Amino acid sequence: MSLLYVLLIIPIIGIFLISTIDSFYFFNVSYYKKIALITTILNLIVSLIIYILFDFSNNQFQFIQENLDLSFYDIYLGVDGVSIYFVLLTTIIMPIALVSNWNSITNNIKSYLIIMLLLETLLLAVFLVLDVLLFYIFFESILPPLFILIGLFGSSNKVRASFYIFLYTLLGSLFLLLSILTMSSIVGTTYFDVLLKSSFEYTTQLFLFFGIFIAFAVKTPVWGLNSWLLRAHVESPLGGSIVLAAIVLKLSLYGVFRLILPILPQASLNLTYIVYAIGAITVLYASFSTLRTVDVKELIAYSSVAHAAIYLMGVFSNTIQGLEGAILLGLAHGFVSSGLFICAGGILYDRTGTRLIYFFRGLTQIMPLFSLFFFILCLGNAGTPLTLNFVGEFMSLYGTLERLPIAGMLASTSIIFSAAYSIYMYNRIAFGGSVSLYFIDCFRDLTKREFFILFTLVSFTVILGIYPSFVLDGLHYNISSVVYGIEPNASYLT
Amino acid sequence: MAGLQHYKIAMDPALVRLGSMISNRYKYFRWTKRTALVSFMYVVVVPSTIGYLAYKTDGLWDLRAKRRGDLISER
Amino acid sequence: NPPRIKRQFRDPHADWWDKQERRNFGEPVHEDHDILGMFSPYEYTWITPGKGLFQIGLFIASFLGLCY
Amino acid sequence: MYLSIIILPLLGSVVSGFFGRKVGVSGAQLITCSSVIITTILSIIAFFEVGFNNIPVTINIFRWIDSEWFIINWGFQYDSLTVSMLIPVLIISSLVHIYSISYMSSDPHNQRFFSYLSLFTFMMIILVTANNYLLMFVGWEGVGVCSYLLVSFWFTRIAANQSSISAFLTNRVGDCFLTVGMFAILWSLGNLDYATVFSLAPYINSNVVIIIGICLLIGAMAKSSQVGLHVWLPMAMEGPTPVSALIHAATMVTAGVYLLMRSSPLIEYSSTVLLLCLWLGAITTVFSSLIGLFQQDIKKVIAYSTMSQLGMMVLSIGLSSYNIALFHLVNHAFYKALLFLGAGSVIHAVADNQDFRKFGGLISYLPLTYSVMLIASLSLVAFPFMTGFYSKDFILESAYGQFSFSGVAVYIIATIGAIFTTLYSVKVLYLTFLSNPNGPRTYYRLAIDNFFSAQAIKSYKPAHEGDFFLTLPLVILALFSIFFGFITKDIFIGLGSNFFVDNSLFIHPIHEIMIDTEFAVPVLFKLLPFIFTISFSVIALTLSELLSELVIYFKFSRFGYNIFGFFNQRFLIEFFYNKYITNLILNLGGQITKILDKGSIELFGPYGLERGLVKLSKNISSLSTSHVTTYALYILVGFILYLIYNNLLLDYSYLLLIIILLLLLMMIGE
Amino acid sequence: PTPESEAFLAKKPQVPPTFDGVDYEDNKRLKQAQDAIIREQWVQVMMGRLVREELSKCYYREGVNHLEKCGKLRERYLQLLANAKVKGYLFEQQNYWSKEN
Ligand SMILES: CCCCCCCCCCC(CCCCCCCCCC)(CO[C@H]1O[C@@H](CO)[C@H](O[C@@H]2O[C@@H](CO)[C@H](O)[C@@H](O)[C@@H]2O)[C@@H](O)[C@@H]1O)CO[C@H]1O[C@@H](CO)[C@H](O[C@@H]2O[C@@H](CO)[C@H](O)[C@@H](O)[C@@H]2O)[C@@H](O)[C@H]1O
Ligand SMILES: CCCCCCCCCCCCCCCCCC(=O)OC[C@H](COP(=O)(O)OCCN)OC(=O)CCCCCCCCCCCCCCCCC
Repeated sequence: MSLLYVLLIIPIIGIFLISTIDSFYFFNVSYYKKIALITTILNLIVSLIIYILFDFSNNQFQFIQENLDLSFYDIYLGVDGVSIYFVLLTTIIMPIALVSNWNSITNNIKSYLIIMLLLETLLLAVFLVLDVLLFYIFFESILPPLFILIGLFGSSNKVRASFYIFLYTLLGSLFLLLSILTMSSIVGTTYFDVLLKSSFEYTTQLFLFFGIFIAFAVKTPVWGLNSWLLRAHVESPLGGSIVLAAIVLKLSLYGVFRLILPILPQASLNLTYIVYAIGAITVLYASFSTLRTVDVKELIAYSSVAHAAIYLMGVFSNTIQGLEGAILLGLAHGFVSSGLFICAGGILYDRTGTRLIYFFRGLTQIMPLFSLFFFILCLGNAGTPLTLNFVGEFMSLYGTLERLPIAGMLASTSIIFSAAYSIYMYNRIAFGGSVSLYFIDCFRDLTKREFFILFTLVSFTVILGIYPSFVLDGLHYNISSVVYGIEPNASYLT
Repeated sequence: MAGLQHYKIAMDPALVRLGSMISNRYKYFRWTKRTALVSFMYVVVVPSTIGYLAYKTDGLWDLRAKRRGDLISER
Repeated sequence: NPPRIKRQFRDPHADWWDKQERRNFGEPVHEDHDILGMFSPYEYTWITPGKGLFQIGLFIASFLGLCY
Repeated sequence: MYLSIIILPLLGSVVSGFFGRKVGVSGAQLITCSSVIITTILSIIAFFEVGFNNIPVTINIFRWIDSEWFIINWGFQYDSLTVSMLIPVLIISSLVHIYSISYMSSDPHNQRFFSYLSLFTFMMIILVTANNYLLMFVGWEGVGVCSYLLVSFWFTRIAANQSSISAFLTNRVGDCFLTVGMFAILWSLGNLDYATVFSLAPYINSNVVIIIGICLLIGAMAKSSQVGLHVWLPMAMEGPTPVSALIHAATMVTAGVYLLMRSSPLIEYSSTVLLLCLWLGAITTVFSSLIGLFQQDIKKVIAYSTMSQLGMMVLSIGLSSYNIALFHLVNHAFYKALLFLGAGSVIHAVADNQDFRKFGGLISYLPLTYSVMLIASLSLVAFPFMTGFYSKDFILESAYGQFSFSGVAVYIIATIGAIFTTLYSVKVLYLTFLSNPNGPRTYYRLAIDNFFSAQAIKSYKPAHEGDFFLTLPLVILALFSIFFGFITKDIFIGLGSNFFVDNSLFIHPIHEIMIDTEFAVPVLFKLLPFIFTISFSVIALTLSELLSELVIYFKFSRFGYNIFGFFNQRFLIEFFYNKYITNLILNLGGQITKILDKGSIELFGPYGLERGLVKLSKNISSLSTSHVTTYALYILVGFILYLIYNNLLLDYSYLLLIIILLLLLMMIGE
Repeated sequence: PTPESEAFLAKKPQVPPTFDGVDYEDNKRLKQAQDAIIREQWVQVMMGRLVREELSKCYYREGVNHLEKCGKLRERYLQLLANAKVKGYLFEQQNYWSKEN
């Protein structure tokens, strides 16, 4: 039983215990929440054990278990540098997501925990599978649990939201499936170790690129294909929102490393000016739009759109710096956007019952712990240094500028507007007068739970912001394998 | 109002009405001269302009280790 | 929609349910409420845009005349 | 010692801010002041250790960012320039911490205020001690965040909220240009560490240096309030007065000046950026000085006065002589920390009020407060044989020393700005101390004159001066504004001084103009600024309290009214900014949310499909009548269509068009 | 020369940095070839890191005289900056080239 298969098995045992413990003890709801939390903790503990044993400079997939009982659809698991940190981010985030809803579900708690635990197994399976069809099977398997999570525990407009996220993702994924099936037909197999060895013809690469890019653009999302995010990420329960923004957005980013950079390098090189136009447009249009967004979670949801454009531009830079920056920005956005949704969807929305920004003012006066963390998360969302958000933005933007300067400059302008919308929101909530006259009751400050799910998130971004080498050390050799090009005097040694 | 009891707010009817109008605004969009031009400016022209500049200047320069007597122009 | 005016043009000596933003509790609000209140870009009203550009040209011409 | 100068303000800021409950108000003041003073003393030693004996000290701790070619380390490097700028930074910070012991005595947030002041000092020290451009930019963003938190310190005030966003966003524009500039360094040189950029500077493409050089000048433009991005510094006067003195008048505004001075071994090889350095600095001198003459706020006049001194440094940078700019940056910092802190006494003296049109008397009520201004004022207007004389009255001479059209023209511009400099200098001095009492009688009511009968112990408020803590920095800064300029003029000017042979600053031999400055310049132009200074003072002093109505006659003409407002409205570079830049973006965001996101992209997307397909779905179902006779007809017609298509060898495109038509008609009701 | 450490024994490429003579069917040898491509590129680039490092110490040690004394160290970095860059194996794996063309 490989460590990687252990990762997928623990959350399934937790589901079993959650749904059977009543036959051994009316069981208290606190029991279910404790089973689910410990389950995610042991999954985090296993992912940390794997990371200690992980080797930073191996071109072999590590911790793979030999199957040799070949079938039509077999599940092979393996990990290298590009997948190791996405696996860690999934295992760190999900316990925080569980605590972020400890008190705010209050109904169908068994269903919420089983759905949350199942989502962990599926999302981890996405980052661990060593086959392109296996990748697709898990990328899509999460829609029905996502569809039912929003509908069971979402806000007032959760019906329109759940439909939007289901149908957008399916429609785009159906175009990715067509591209994937063409690959398996030509090659005979979708296993990574032998599909990357193959060489597709240019026009095949061109049509393979559109099919895959249409799906990755719905999931980034790119601007104009992002209606589903505006609805789903806001109407979802807080735990759903954290998982949706901090893990699910990353699948398309990790999928660019496994599905287009190795097999479609000519198409990627010849179409970067189209990816960059869409990437540049998304940086500006989203930034201007979130400046005028009045729902606090939708403002924070809309920020994810702007940052996802920056690491989408990085992965197509064909440079070592852009690709490392893209993973580091995708990781950084995972912590910071998780904290900002806890601040908005968890702290403000539980106190007031509303998310309109018009009703908030001067919260610093009564809530100095919320404002202290909120400001640090508003700095991190603005790409301020000593946050992992700056190291990722600077490396991602440097690659974008070097690959194509006109897009780099425009994507650079995000340094202004991210700051602009992040600080403007911060002032209309924490500063900007005395406590809002709409509040009749006074508000309490962060509970111990709220303090420690924020302190944990702001610790990860800051420590990684001062020493990003912890992550870059395990990306240097694997990131190198996805670069496409040669130097005049280093190529073809004899 | 929600599942978990919150504090008592002075829920202003005017602000509540404003936040509902925004959430429902998509149902009332119509194609007119104005709405067609704006939607054509943002979606087609400005993106196609950037795509033109990105396409035209892809590979035009390299800054790496450039010296005096050696240009930045690459094409 | 009410006529959209920056709330700074309200008077600060009126019976205001909220003095800081100079609004009664349930006043009808313009759909641009978010960018019409006190916390917002200040609307300077010393001169009108056409006349102001003329005055700047005088300084540039004077600056240009000094250089010549 | 070298690394203790780094962490000591940091530790002082962490304890005061995160444990203000534990140490209390006085505990915080004891730590921040002690940590800054101990740090300040060590810098004085470092000036001897590094500047005087010429030992640059390299300290590298651990790697920050390591990707292939980029190896950015948390490395610090002490040379002549960083210890030059560490002296005023630590000295005034020591004096501002001490000064704030009294100014904030009634503030209910003393621990937070002192925590911020020590964090800014830490961020300033990081900015100048770094040995690479990226780690420097951390302090660059660091002082910017500390500036934002100290402007918005009174966060319940809506107008100070707008100021901090102006401080944050205007500077962020500069950092975008600066970030792009480091990209161009990284792209061309592999890394952005100082010893690499300057080792390869004479050898890289001249066009590259222009691309490089322009970028950081725009970044330098934002953090030193140049005519383009200049609107944050006077708006940034909404914070407490020591913050205005420390961050917005003597230390951070000098970060843009520091960036060009450290980059001197690189920008020297680009006359295009250097020429842009000259005129840009020249422009902001008349721009700032003119506006300052027509400001009613004491702090707002001073803000315009800082912008002028920085503009002369930017001017001096264009003259290929960065040492004089370094000479003026240290010299300007002391006279300025003097002017503002003493000014803060004036606001503290009367009512927490700062409007000129209600100030008067106070010459005897605040004797010491008046005295420090006069020393500061003459140092600012470069009175002969004072601290500002050796710096301000050497930049102007250096400009004539370079015998060119650009050098002579900026002289005329700077002199006019220097002419208008003394007028607001006179306005500050006269309207607050040497004029008739324009404030209420409450300010001027001494117990010596019998006014009240019963409430004699109280209800006097005779505009008293400050305590020891308020006057000790005032006295100390006075000496620096008299003797420090003369004492150090040989280190920074000399004739062939070797204080920068460690290459910290770099001057190319072809760009040297200093020899002509001492000899070729004519005596008349050398003493010309003094002639205008000692003359135009008397007209300003005669235009008030002697004539006092020539100006109002000019004011109420139509020509004067338009000029007065234009200069009072700061050239209108904020009305077109607010309306044609800021609100343009706000309307662009409005259009995108309302027309596209909540608009066309929903209609030409999911919402349109939902509308149409429900319509299309309902019409097709209406053909399902359950009339068995009608169904038989449908089967026959489908039978006939299949026979036509296969028997007649129909083009497939005919079939698809027919289906599209059948959807079209079905899409139409009835 | 610096002795080869025990760590720099388990990761030495037993194969030359090339794809000529590699049977792409055989997985071990292709993977070794890709390993040799990347490691050579990284080895060549850390040369620039050490040269950059030395030039830094030279620059400070020489002060103003850096423009005249650190010349050899200047050029060596510039040559490395011109040539060394991790470009991956993927192009060379997929595209054969010959000098006798
Ligand atoms: C923030 C920057 C602040 C502003 C500073 C600008 C400072 C000046 C830089 C301008 C620059 C830097 C690239 C900028 C972006 C690169 C990275 C971006 C920033 C990285 C962070 C962009 O210059 C580009 O402009 C293009 C305009 O189309 C031209 O491309 C082409 O245009 C048409 C053919 O010329 C084609 O038909 C068209 O197909 C191409 O498109 C080219 O001129 C060039 O590629 C390079 O300018 C330099 O280019 C060279 C060749 O000209 C010039 O050398 C000259 O050549 C001989 C005949 O020329 C002269 O006899 C000789 O005397 C001299 O040797 C220079 O004199 C100078 O001009
Ligand atoms: C690695 C490959 C894995 C392949 C799949 C292996 C199995 C994965 C899980 C599939 C479904 C397992 C369901 C586990 C729960 C079953 C036990 C149970 O009865 O839970 C009941 C629970 C609460 O209901 P109850 O407590 O009885 O009522 C109380 C009312 N006060 O009620 C619930 O829990 C219902 C929870 C909501 C429904 C689940 C989430 C949506 C699932 C959509 C199903 C279709 C897609 C299946 C996808 C499988 C994973 C990809």
